[PDB]
Amino acid sequence: KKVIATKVLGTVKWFNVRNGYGFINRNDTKEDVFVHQTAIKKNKYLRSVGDGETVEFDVVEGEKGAEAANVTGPG
RNA sequence: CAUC
Repeated sequence: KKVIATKVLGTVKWFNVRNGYGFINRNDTKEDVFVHQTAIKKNKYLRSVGDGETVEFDVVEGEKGAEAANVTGPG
């Protein structure tokens, strides 16, 4: 829950709506960050992102490492 | 709810 970085831009690698998670590659470090559907803010699939989309997000310390939070479009 |  501790915030590591804010207003990070990245590219969605993939997001699977069946399993409800995916990964975003950070543009600043080129590292993948885990993203769960509950971390995406509301837009059927009210909380989802599309493969290849640019998004903005915070990076927080989750249970099993770094994960995205507050995922929006850029701006 | 960690590379589908």
